[PDB]
Amino acid sequence: GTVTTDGADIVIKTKGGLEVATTDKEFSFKLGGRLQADYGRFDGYYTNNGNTADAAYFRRAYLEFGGTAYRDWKYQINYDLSRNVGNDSAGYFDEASVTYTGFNPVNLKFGRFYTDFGLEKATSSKWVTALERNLTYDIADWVNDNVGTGIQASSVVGGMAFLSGSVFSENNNDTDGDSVKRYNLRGVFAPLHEPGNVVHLGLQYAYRDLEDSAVDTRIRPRMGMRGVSTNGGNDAGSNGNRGLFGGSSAVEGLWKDDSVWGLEGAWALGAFSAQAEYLRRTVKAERDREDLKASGYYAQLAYTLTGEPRLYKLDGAKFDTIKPENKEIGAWELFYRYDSIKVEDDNIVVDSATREVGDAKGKTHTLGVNWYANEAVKVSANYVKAKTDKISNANGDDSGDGLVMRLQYVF
Amino acid sequence: GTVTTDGADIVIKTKGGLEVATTDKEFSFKLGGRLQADYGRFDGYYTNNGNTADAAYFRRAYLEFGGTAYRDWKYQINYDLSRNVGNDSAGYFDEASVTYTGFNPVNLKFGRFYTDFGLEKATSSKWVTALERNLTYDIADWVNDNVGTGIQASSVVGGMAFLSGSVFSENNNDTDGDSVKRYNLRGVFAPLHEPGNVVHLGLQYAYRDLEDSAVDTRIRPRMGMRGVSTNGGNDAGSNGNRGLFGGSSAVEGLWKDDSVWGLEGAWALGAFSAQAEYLRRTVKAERDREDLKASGYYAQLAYTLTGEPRLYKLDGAKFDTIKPENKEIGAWELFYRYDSIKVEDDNIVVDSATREVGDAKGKTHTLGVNWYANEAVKVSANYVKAKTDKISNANGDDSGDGLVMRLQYVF
Amino acid sequence: GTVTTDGADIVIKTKGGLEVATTDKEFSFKLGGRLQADYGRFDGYYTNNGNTADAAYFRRAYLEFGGTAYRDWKYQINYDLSRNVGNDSAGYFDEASVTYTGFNPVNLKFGRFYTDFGLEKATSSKWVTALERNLTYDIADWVNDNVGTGIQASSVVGGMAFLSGSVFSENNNDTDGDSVKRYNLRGVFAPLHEPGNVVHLGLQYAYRDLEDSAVDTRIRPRMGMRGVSTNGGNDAGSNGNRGLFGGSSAVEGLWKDDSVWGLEGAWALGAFSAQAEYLRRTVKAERDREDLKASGYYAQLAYTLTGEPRLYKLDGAKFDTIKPENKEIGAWELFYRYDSIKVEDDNIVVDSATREVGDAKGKTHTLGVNWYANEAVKVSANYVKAKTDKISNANGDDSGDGLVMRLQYVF
Ligand SMILES: CCCCCCCCOCCOCCOCCOCCO
Ligand SMILES: CCCCCCCCOCCOCCOCCOCCO
Ligand SMILES: CCCCCCCCOCCOCCOCCOCCO
Ligand SMILES: CCCCCCCCOCCOCCOCCOCCO
Ligand SMILES: [Ca+2]
Ligand SMILES: [Ca+2]
Ligand SMILES: [Ca+2]
Ligand SMILES: [Cl-]
Repeated sequence: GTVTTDGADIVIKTKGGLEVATTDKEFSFKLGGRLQADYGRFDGYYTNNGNTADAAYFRRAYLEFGGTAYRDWKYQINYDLSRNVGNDSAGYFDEASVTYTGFNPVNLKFGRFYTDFGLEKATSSKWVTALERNLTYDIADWVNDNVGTGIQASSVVGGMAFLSGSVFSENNNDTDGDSVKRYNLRGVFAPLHEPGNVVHLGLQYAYRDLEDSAVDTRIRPRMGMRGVSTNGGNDAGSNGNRGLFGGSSAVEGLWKDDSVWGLEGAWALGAFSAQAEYLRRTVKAERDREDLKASGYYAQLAYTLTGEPRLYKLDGAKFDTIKPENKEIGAWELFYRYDSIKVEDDNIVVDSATREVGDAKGKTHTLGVNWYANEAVKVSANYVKAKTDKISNANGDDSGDGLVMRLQYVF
Repeated sequence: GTVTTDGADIVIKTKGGLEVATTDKEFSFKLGGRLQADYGRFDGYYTNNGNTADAAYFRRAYLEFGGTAYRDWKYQINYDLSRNVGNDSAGYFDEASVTYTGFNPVNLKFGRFYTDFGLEKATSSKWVTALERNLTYDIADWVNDNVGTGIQASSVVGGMAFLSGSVFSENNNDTDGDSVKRYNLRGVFAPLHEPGNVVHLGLQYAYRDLEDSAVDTRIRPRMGMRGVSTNGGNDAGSNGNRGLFGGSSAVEGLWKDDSVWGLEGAWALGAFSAQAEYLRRTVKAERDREDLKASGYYAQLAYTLTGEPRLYKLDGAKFDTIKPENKEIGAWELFYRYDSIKVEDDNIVVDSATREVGDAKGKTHTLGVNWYANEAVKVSANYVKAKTDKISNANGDDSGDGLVMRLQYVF
Repeated sequence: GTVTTDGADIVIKTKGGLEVATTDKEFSFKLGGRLQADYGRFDGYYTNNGNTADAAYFRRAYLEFGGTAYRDWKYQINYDLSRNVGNDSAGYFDEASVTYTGFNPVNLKFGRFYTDFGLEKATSSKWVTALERNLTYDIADWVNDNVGTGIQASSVVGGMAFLSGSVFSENNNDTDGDSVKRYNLRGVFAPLHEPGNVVHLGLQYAYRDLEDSAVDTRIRPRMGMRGVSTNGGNDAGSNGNRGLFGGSSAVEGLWKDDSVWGLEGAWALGAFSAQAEYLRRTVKAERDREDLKASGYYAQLAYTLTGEPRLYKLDGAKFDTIKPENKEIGAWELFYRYDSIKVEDDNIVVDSATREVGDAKGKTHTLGVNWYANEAVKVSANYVKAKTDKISNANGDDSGDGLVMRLQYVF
């Protein structure tokens, strides 16, 4: 039989998922998703006793529902079946947003989404080069999380720049049950913004007033290995070392406010790219207590051996996918990332078996390969070496090694 | 390329979601949903200390899958990603049902669905005029909840009336682990049943035998502000006052049975509509205990400034959507609702800090505006004023104010 | 309007769900699901006091997403909304897998799937003849569960046989946080493998090293009645007897290893089929403790009164659906299953109120009828009679009776 429509002409597409769209741009629907299956093995600092643990789990398992109605109104609902983002009271959302669009070039986004701070975070988790995002997000995780609901405005400006800003109602309350309000700004100058020709300078700022609020400020980096503690399958369990670098449990009235500044750069030329982000955080303490300070950076270099550039999008100021040219071979990509963090918490005044008085430091070397078999499937492996200072596992190790592999299917 | 089918002719449709159906009425599939993002601020009675709290949350985030097979067999599975209906044992279902239509005009529905009691409850939550349903459902929660599994028969009768009835296995057990069985009946005479031309008179009854059964009978109305306590994001937390009007926790053998009678009326002429429901509840006590009695009503006036009538459907005896006439400006609707409830629990014999001996009373005034931007998008604001008698917050407040806004997207 | 595509020609299908596929076999998407609504009533051994309990619940409520990309890469994501498989840490997955078929006839499967042990488990839960799978799986539930992540290879061999093997990272850890590794093998010789013409002989083996691991080894068969303890609705709650036949809670260091051997057969002559499985399990104990041993079998006879054979698939070595010949009548099927299990746990050295020293035994007789209304809808009733030895409920009953009905809708 035939397949017709009552309304405007429709075009349908499938690469394993589904797209249906009217040709007049008025209405559309997209059903997609991503599955990331990880297996990692790790030892030393990463585990409590320093022996090898493992983790087999889905890093992400999203079902993704998006569409357009009446040209200017869009929605996106991405739900994480692996339970690695969200919780069972707010919901396991990667995203639940509505966007208008009508004030083009200015876009207005409402709902649950990650606030815009950082190039690596802006980049789709399908296409982040490394298997895990950088260490600096571990020391300031509120700046670009989606743990709340808000409103964002964004615009490409003068065809060479991108600006975003939001107010976000966090799921942290003050003593009156009034939510902590988070403010974000991000501005990117990107005078070259094509795949294989990117020059990117970004500045970003986040602020929240913490007065009379109960907020968890414990900084507990996994140090580049997800499997020390993760949902989606299994992890190192009771032998996983997720060490406390500094900060406190959610006790009301410990802090005044929390501020983060970030500077970022990226340069892409053909198959080569370099990117780096630096951030500085200060949590101002209340009455007699000491401030919590944290800073860090990462630098990443990447090279597609098969020649294809990483996609770049000025709208969002973010990298994206690699589309393989050779349909049999696929695309092959090598990368290296260096990460370095420092946490200052002078509230820590006595030594322990795992924490020495002074600044906790962490650094990682990540070396990896991505095989893009095609636009649906990506197979990856990362070697990670961690080194810490003034923090260790219970065994006294200040270094650890890990190897993680991932099978990714997107539709 | 071409798009064809190997069965009967298919028609496809998208307005943000997806519909695929054979033109012989034999098979169909519909994927849709609804996202309701709320932000509320509220004080006085609504909070424990009387100060202003807020709540940013999804009221609902449904993914909706429905279809038809072999003409006469329908299914509908609606899942709440916002976690506001259901739980993590029974499932977060808005609906999971199978309908057989072969005995048309009689329909048979099986599974998890809300039992049919009340016009406002029968009305789709997409199209309920106010941001929250009326206070009388707070005093008789069980009469129209979906907290169980059952069988329902319903029919339009003589083109002028609607009847439904169900037996429902509640998720409440007696001492033998046998489920409380819930019985529902509803009958509506609607001699006029078209948009802008409605005369609706309804009677409804609900009964359950509670002998040796553990059932939560606590009546804890939110008093017209969802944000005092809700899933889907954040709420007033430890400062949210959800006051106990009466009733008891789930203990086996406190009660003999539970009966509810309801009367309802609705009238529409063009863009104006009025609707009202009254209910009376008695829970018969065992032993030397006193009965639990509750009664209440609401009345709602609504008017579409732009002239469009509310849709009305005789099948279900329910109001429905407003379709905007003007594609540029959309439709604008004003409404007022008055709610009034009374709870009599003579088991309460001593005063407490928030509850006086005697009948607890609550009334609200709700004033609101809906902008239907188009058939996908509705933006709303409600102002709510509450007044209680013999119940207060910890601050001794018996009045509260709230302002709540919603962005809704349906597909 | 028209419906077109910009890639290869597409065929779309709906029977309540959706399929979309390119005619060159390169890309496809399939959205489907299954809803199984059960109502059971049961007494005697099945309940703690021997009185009648009930259970109204969804046995399964899967949404099913599957597809193909670039010909050789397949995914399948099945999520259980009824909460009866998986958990809220690993996810409620029936399946989350990627299959590479490039090495055809050898298929490679990655992710979360049931390990391949047993004909009745290989059979889709849509088409399992009885409402609940056999008792032998209750005594060795790890051999074919999906509580972990792994890799499986499988192949039809020489047009007359099927072989599968896997390694599976279990969600059980040793003291180092290294997962218990499960190994499976299954081989089936099926020289006749067509509907109504089946001769099936299979051998299967499962092994896991449990050294220094914490694993729940409690054997707690429901004895043929799901309703004693289930998610998806309601169950017998505090009056549900799920008796402990033997084994221990997850204490690290109790066991050395766990081995299961299985033998199976199936025979089909037109509308008649017979199938049986036998298994034996030994959990070797550490240090001064006694081994846990379990063994059992089931035998099932099935006959389609209306004449249609059960489908059989050599790829997977499994039975499948019945496709009704009479559009009006549908298909009618009768079956009888006998199940018999024995659990030997010599660590039990003193009598209790519910358990006598010696081998715990259980046997069931299941008699049932299936009405396949059409290919989407199946209505079922099973009568179950249980008999136990050396184990009872608190009332002292060693026999129980149950009647369960199901409405199933598949799309
Ligand atoms: C101190 C300011 C805090 C404000 C935080 C608000 C976060 C709540 O976001 C929920 C979104 O719902 C808002 C509803 O308004 C929709 C308006 O849409 C109009 C589009 O043209
Ligand atoms: C000796 C009489 C025992 C029977 C007492 C039960 C009377 C009440 O019956 C209510 C049955 O509830 C039906 C619930 O079924 C819901 C599941 O729907 C799926 C149908 O297979
Ligand atoms: C192709 C990328 C790998 C990621 C796929 C996710 C599946 C994770 O499963 C973990 C595999 O565990 C197997 C480890 O077992 C160790 C012994 O292996 C012996 C195999 O004969
Ligand atoms: C034609 C197909 C070949 C079938 C061979 C399969 C044989 C394995 O079946 C497993 C069932 O074993 C049951 C053994 O239990 C013994 C029954 O004792 C009853 C004595 O009266
Ligand atoms: Ca029950
Ligand atoms: Ca709040
Ligand atoms: Ca592990
Ligand atoms: Cl879910």
